[PDB]
Amino acid sequence: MKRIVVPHRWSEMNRVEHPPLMMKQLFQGVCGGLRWLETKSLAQYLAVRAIEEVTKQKRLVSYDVLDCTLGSGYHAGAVLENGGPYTRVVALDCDHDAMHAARDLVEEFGGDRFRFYCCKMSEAKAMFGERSFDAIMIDGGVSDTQLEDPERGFLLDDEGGHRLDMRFGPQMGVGALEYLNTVSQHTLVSSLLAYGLLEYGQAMKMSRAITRRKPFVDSREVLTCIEQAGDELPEGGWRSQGSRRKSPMSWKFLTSLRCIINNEMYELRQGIENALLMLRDDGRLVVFSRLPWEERLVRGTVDDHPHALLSYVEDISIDDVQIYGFTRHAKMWVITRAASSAYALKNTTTLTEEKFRESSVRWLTGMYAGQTHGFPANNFTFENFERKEWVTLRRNGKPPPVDVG
Amino acid sequence: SPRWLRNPDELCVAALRRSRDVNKINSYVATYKFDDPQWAPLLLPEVTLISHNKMIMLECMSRHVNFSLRHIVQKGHGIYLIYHAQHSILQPKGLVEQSFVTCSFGIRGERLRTDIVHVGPIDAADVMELQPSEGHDHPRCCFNLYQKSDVRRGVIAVSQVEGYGTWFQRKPMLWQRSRRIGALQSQLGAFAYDLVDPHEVGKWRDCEVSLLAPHMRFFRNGLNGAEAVGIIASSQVAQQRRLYLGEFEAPAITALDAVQQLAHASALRCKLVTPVVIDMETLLPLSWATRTPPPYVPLEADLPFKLQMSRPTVFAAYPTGGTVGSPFVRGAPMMMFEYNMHQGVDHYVYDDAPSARPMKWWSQKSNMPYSGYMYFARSGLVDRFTPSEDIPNPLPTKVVQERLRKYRRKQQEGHKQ
Amino acid sequence: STNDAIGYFLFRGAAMYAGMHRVFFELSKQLPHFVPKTMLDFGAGTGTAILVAKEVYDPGSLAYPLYRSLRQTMQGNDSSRTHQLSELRYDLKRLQRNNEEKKKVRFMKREIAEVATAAATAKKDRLVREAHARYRDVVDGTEWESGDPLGEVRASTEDPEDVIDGEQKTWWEKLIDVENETARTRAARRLRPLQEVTAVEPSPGMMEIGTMVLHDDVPNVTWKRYLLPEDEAIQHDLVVAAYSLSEIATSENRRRIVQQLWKMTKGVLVFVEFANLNNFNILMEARDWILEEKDVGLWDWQPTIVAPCPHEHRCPLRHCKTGVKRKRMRICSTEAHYRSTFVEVWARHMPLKVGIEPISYLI
Amino acid sequence: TFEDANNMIAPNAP
Amino acid sequence: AAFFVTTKVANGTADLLTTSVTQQLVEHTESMGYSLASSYVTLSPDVVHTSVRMLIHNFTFRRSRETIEAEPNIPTMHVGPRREPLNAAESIPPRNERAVNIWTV
Amino acid sequence: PDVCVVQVCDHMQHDQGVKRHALTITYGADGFQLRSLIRRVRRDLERQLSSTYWQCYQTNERAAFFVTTKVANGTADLLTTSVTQQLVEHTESMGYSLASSYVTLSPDVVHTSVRMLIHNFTF
Amino acid sequence: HKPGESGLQAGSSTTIAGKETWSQFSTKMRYGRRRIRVIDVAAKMSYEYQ
Amino acid sequence: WAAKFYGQVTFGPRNYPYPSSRWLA
Ligand SMILES: C[S@+](CC[C@H](N)C(=O)[O-])C[C@H]1O[C@@H](n2cnc3c(N)ncnc32)[C@H](O)[C@@H]1O
Ligand SMILES: C[S@@+](CC[C@H](N)C(=O)[O-])C[C@H]1O[C@@H](n2cnc3c(N)ncnc32)[C@H](O)[C@@H]1O
Ligand code: SF4
Repeated sequence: MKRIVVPHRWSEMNRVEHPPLMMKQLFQGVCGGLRWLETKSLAQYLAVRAIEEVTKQKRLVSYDVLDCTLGSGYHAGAVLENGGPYTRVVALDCDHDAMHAARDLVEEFGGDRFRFYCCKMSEAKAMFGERSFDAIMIDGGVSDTQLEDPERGFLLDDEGGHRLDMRFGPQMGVGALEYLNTVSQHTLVSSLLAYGLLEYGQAMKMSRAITRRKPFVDSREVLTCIEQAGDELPEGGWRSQGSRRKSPMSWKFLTSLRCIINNEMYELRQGIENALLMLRDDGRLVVFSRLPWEERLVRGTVDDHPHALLSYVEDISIDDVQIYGFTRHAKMWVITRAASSAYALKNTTTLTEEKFRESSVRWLTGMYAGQTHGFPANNFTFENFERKEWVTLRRNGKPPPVDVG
Repeated sequence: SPRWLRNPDELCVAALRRSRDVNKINSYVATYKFDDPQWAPLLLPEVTLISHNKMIMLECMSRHVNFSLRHIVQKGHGIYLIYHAQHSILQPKGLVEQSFVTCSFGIRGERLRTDIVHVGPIDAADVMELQPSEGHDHPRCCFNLYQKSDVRRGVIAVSQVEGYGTWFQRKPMLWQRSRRIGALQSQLGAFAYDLVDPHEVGKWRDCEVSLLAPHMRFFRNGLNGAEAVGIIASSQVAQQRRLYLGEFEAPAITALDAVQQLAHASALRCKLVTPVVIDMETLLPLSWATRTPPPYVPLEADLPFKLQMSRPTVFAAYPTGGTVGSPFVRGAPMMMFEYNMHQGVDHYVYDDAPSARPMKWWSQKSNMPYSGYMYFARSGLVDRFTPSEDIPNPLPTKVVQERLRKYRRKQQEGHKQ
Repeated sequence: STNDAIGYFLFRGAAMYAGMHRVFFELSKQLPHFVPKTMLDFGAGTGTAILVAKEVYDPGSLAYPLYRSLRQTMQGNDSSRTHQLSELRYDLKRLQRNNEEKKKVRFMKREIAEVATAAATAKKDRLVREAHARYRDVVDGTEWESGDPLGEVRASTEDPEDVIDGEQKTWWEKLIDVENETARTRAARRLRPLQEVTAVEPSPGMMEIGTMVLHDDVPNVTWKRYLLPEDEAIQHDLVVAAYSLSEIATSENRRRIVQQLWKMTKGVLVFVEFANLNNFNILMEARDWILEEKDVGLWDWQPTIVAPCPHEHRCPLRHCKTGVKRKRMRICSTEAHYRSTFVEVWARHMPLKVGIEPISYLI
Repeated sequence: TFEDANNMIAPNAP
Repeated sequence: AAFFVTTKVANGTADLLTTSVTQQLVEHTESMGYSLASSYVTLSPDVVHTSVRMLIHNFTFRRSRETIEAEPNIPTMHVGPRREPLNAAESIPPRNERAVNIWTV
Repeated sequence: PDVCVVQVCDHMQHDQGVKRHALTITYGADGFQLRSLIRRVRRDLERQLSSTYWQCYQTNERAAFFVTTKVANGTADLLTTSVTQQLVEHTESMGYSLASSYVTLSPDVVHTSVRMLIHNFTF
Repeated sequence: HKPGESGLQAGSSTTIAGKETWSQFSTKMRYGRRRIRVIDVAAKMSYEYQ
Repeated sequence: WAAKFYGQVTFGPRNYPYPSSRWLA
């Protein structure tokens, strides 16, 4: 009658969980909208009818939410707690260790209200289809559970030195230490310039120092080189409350590298784009931004997408910044997928005379053309099925016999 | 028991409450931390075996209220510094319960002006309860702050301050200050550190006197002004339970205490208050203004400073103006003091050679930590005058229905599953 | 850059797809029993090699169906053969006229229940093709089961059909075996095709385009930015270098890279390049470099050429006498034919309804 | 320590 | 024989690790009925061109006279992210195949 | 434990002619109260020297640190013996008794960036 | 471009309010033409069958 | 049209005719 127990590691014994940020604001921004009001009215109608009184059994009423980034279940848990019985969440963290938090949510609430998959956010559209979720929430960046972990490499000041493998989930390849040991100076500079934090001269200086003081045995030596190239890293470690431009080149380089080895730019871009397709009409998408490039990308994507219109933006409360020590720049972008074309509304504020003239020139010159005659192009169509294609769907159910060929 | 040092991070005020009126968004209600015995002596009047003094707490409350409100003008700026503190008391007697704070941008779009109106009992005697369970020979006194209907209330004081919320200029605040403290430390040997008897200086105890007797000079028996060299000694502050200190600097209250003190001495010399030659008649301040011009260096405590005053003009059109800062009472005579204090060594130079620039580096300036003016009234004529002007006293169903509707739906659906 | 990668994929997308199909066709016919559980790409700019490998070794796991009537779909693999038989039974049902008398029932013998379970599984695999999205079931309004919200027990459940050896013909029997589909599904489950695949691409723009290209069809691909010399410790079933050796920089050691690629191969390493003089010299130098490994180590691991070279001596075309004067008699290339896309048709002043892709390859 | 530097002058009660 | 290693780490941390290793070594060898009779230590100069030092530390002992944890001999180093799910280690029999308890408690 | 091991490692350095050294005491087990030893050492060294030249605190459980930056030869000899006296007396008072003590040094006639004095106690 | 009309049927309306620029029309068409015509399954027989 | 790849050429073989940039136009 012996029990088999796997010994706990130091990380397993001393792990800490990410604190909740903007609980009430995120709940108002995610369980709120036309879909939410219609769900509540449907609940009213069903309650009124209830007072009046093999096939796939459907739910009478439910509000579906996707969590592209579930770390600790605090945000995924808020929508299930402050919500009601008519709520469901599907989580898609990229890190296998988030199942630890997912298990707590499943234990607390129903197993019929929660689901979890270990995947990156950009593949949500691949693992689902268009118009599948009423709400989507994206919280990129790193979780506090990973910062202190001596194995994850995010840990700073690290008396002794560790392996600087500061990457999100196994879906990425080389970590930061070997990335800095192998990358070229031009490649590092070009990769760093993609995030804006580090101006060309600073990127050149930092990449020169790295390339000149390779190879790096571990984090203490990497940090020694980063210290020499630029100023001392600021107090508070990764979360510095100072201004973006005045923050030291060492901190900006560390943040940029942490994004570089996780493809955060592409991941967030495709997450936003895929959300705007896999969301339902006038559904709601919320995305958290904490860096200037993230804010810039969100603003541009919402202003350019021909269905997305920014509902509002909420900053972080100073009380939360004080108690949990979040960056004071953390804001929340709630976006809504307009059922119709959003440009008719956006041109209300963004339309200049030069834009009007270049638009007329484009119409005159026929620049707005595409491709409809061509091998791959002739096989493409809009979302609604065609008359010729409903026939294909109805016909590929039973074929006829044939004698010759 | 004492906390004679207090970091600037901590304040004496509890969480403020913004007013819900659309036009009173700038209006906040402030509740002060009476519960803490640390702030209790600073936020409550001292009791003499009463003194009527207000600058001990009025200035502290206003300054810390502005410090709390700094965030809406700081904009993430490196440093925040307060100044231009004006106070005018409408009723010298009576303590304070709370205050109303209205904040604006002032003139510049880089500063934050405030307006504090203090509301509370206008008579501390009524709230006084002497010798409650004395036990030991020295009883511990307590005040009934929030009273239902036994206390008559009204405006007691009106003040205004403003903070600049700016950056840390390296030159005027790091390496010139670095040199000035060193020069003052070197100059420390020039002075004679003999205190003065507090009887002719207005204080009761010799532990709360910071004014060197050998370096107190008066012109025509103080009829044209006065000068005095003083030192806010950490030793004096530690075993004195009223005032505290910072890491290096001396707060405005412990800077203005010396001004009040030298004013009392000069008043004795000018025959404005009755000396001890019995009870002590410590003149009390009714309205006072204190400013700090740039660079806004603080008053270093451990190094000496020289205070300088103008001749007392006894008022039977004020020279300053009718706004906040001048007295809002009329009656018994008052005494006006313009004061400026210097903390530094302006006479030390080091001319290594003409070729270099000795003056751009080793030159310096005796800064003016606090300048301003004060109006005082004799302790015996506190009750002679009354406030002049009049100021007014600053004194959900649909959501419930919707929530109950939601709960109706939820509990109704719970059965079907 | 990313725009350069976009243009490269658009102009050279179809040609590279054609070349990879032309190579994998011969690979599948020559080694019919090979199935790459694990795959590696050296320089997978756009993931065309991944797309073709998925299409050949697992045609039934793609988002969209393949074109059945095309010769490119008739592969010699075991998994491809299983899927081909599964699809061919449909055409046989078409050939014959059956009763097709379904038995629709309602609530009120057990063979009906089990056949209904089989049809439900068939519908489950049907919706993946129809919606071009796996896991499409959950997004329905249907209730969720409380059994495996995290799917942990499904993944940690021991299969009772996979058993070690110790742990425990005639045309009619062959026909019955082929008619029975449960064995075919069990064989497919035993053969996990391309379950884990890693793609190496230092260029950020090409990596960014390849991730997008591959996410819809091949799930869970691990993207590495660089190929470390310490990475020899892991060998993959298939390792492909498609149009990469030629673009490896001259400062880097191509011999070292190729030796690492061979030493990290658990299988059928495939080099592919465009038919050119420089590319052919590179490929022949690589041929010699790997063939230098014949006289060292366990015999069961030494390299062999399965195609196109039938000899392991020096290339008689590389050492021909005519090739010294004539540039035509120097390259032992092969040809692929495809339907040129509108990008190529526009970039050329010709209609080119059939584009030609010459390639030199080595398996 | 700064507190150790002040403790020689006098102690503080926070 | 047995092995133990550390990486570049603060001197106090290295001293803690070595002191713990030796404390456990003595406790383990005494659990077998051996009392530590004698011991000694020696530190050699550092190698000519390198900072490598060699410390030879000897103990001599004289003879004086439930849950098990799964642990591989050679450990697996843990890079930042897990490459397999959390529950990948466990094997669980089919739910239908499961049977009822024969014992209690 | 019935047997405890105490490791006292003295790291000697010097730069630009100023010689410093740091003692690290570590216990094998956890049950020992080391704040008391730190207290005792502070009490016994405040008399012998100013705190400007030495500093002792607790790095963590069962480990103590004690630096001296600028110390004369005789004063360093005082500090070392006082610290060892207090260590042995505290450990023996806790209910133990010293059994063996043995030390080693790095010969290193050539310049060495660090010198190490490893002292071992068994209780 | 007025949303109601086609891209080649250039509208004759002169108003500004209910119109979207032609760059926006092109972006909308690119975001809208992202579907594949269904592949006939019964129409064409398998290569192995043939 | 060709010089826009200059920002893509790596630093090493970027100024091949002149092994320096300070003295470069
Ligand atoms: C231009 S092709 C990309 C497309 C790919 N060949 C295909 O057919 O799908 C070759 C790729 O090899 C990569 N590459 C070049 N040198 C490399 C090296 N030394 N190590 C790894 N990859 C390299 C480049 O990023 C380039 O995208
Ligand atoms: C800031 S934490 C979220 C914590 C928790 N959701 C909360 O707000 O309280 C972000 C988490 O998302 C994960 N993550 C980062 N990028 C991701 C991506 N591209 N796809 C899926 N998950 C990602 C990280 O592993 C990390 O644990
Ligand atoms: S490439 Fe052609 S000529 Fe050369 S070895 Fe292979 S088959 Fe022979």
